[PDB]
Amino acid sequence: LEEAPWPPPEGAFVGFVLSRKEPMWADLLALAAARGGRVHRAPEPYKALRDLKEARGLLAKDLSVLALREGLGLPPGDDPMLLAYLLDPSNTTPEGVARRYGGEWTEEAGERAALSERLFANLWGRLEGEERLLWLYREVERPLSAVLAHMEATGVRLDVAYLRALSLEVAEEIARLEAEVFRLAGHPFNLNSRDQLERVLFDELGLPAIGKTEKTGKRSTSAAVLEALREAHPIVEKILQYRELTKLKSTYIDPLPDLIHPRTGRLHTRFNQTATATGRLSSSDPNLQNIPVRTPLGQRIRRAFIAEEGWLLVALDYSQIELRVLAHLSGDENLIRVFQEGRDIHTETASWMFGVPREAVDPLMRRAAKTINFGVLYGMSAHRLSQELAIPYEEAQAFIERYFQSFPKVRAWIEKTLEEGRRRGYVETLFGRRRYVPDLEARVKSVREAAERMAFNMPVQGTAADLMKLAMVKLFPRLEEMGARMLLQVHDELVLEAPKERAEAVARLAKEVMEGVYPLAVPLEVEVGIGEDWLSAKE
DNA sequence: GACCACGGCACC
DNA sequence: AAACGGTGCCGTGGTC
Ligand SMILES: Nc1nc2c(ncn2[C@H]2C[C@H](O)[C@@H](COP(=O)(O)NP(=O)(O)OP(=O)(O)O)O2)c(=O)[nH]1
Ligand SMILES: [Mg+2]
Ligand SMILES: [Mg+2]
Ligand SMILES: [Mn+2]
Ligand SMILES: [Mn+2]
Repeated sequence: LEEAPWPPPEGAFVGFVLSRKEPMWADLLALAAARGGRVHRAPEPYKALRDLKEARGLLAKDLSVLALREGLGLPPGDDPMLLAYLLDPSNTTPEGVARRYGGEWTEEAGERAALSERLFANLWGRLEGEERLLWLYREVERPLSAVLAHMEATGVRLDVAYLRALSLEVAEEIARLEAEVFRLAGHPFNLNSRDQLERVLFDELGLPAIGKTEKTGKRSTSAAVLEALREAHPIVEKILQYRELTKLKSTYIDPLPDLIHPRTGRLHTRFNQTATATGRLSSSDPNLQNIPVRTPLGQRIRRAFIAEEGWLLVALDYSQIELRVLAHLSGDENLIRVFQEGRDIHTETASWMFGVPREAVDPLMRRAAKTINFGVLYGMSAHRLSQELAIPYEEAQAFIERYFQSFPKVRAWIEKTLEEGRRRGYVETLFGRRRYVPDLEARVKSVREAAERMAFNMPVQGTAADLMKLAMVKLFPRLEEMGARMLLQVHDELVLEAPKERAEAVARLAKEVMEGVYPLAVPLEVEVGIGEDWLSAKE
């Protein structure tokens, strides 16, 4: 384009270069804009931010987050990435979008601004006529990007000193386990090397090899195969404990406290909006959507996430979300009655697993039951279900058969979805979000059936993500007016931060908004708790 | 230093 | 590991 003097006119498309992918940590190297056949390159990008009223262009949210970091209210506007992601959720990166819709993603702000303009015009034209996708764009994704920008810039408080001390305790427990392993193996070696561990367990020792690795065909040392040998040898027990502790230490305990931002004093993730095939968000740098919780040690890690002084965390989580969605999508009256009668299928399944009754189930049992219910639903095999549960193969067959028989209309909806998927090439959510699944007609059974599992899972998981996103859109302005903050989303859950004097009203308000986000043939129920830390707020 | 593949595993 | 789905990060082992 023709070079034009900064500032650009309103509504121009922006381009920007960051020193690193994380907006909260990045140095803004260059800033440019393009409109009306002109290009505008900023002489000093930081000062030039003040001239923009809106971040409109590729990766708009990132720039908006960096602006909020600098105290500037620069909301994100149109982003061609959001248009492409709605056209096809395999559009996940600017490189691929440009290579697909006519452009080149470079490292120069001016070119990124010019690309943003062309790509918007092209993708906008491609969506001309996709009424449902346009609705998702205007009413969910585009306003959501603003919500996520505020969440990313706000961050979450972390009890660093607590995690530092925990790192030292866990270290001593790791050393003891390592010593028991070396002594049992008769020599030292790198316990973190699965290749070296393979030799010890299966060659040196005579333990049988349950399974192989996918790509290289090596004897697997995964927990699933080692769990089979939890009695066939004692060193296996200690190795599983060693991995558990090193996993949590190396992934969470040690890195997280080193990511506190100097200006905010809090921990800042990134909520990626075009990263999944089903419409879910993802979290990275660091991923705060997979903080441990299953084990007592993992719960100790959760307690590190705390509220600012004078505030309280509010945790809200949808109940049996994808099962309620399946009720609406399929119409199985039996399944609708379950929820219109207040029954809990996770608890009910936990009863048959552990042979204990209703009131006896604790969270640990119910978690196990939750994996079973969704495992069976989305196509787990009797052989694997026999592996888990530790019941005979026939006993796993009967459970899967009774599971689907309890809700007869579910299996019928699956086939309608696949038929439509085969005919149409894609499956869609309740709101029309699409995922393309061409392999539904592949000639290799394994490939075809794998694609089938992906196909009929997407409308359920995708609808749940749609509902959550829409709830965040509706809830955010209500939180601001009450002086509350939205901190985290974990697919079917939100963590808010509210002043102590308002935490109660915020919790009630957020519960109502999430439950009424979009009435279905089944009621949506939300569980809510308040506490000083993430764990106590969710229990 | 920068990338990357792989096995492995944490979250919903 | 295996006919659950969706993610991202770890250390290892390797290349340039
Ligand atoms: N396929 C699959 N989906 C899963 C799994 N775990 C979770 N999901 C999906 C399906 C779940 O509906 C959704 C939310 O997960 P939660 O909040 O941890 N559990 P829920 O909402 O079911 O029940 P409650 O909140 O009353 O304990 O994530 C899994 O192992 N597999
Ligand atoms: Mg991988
Ligand atoms: Mg899986
Ligand atoms: Mn839930
Ligand atoms: Mn949840």
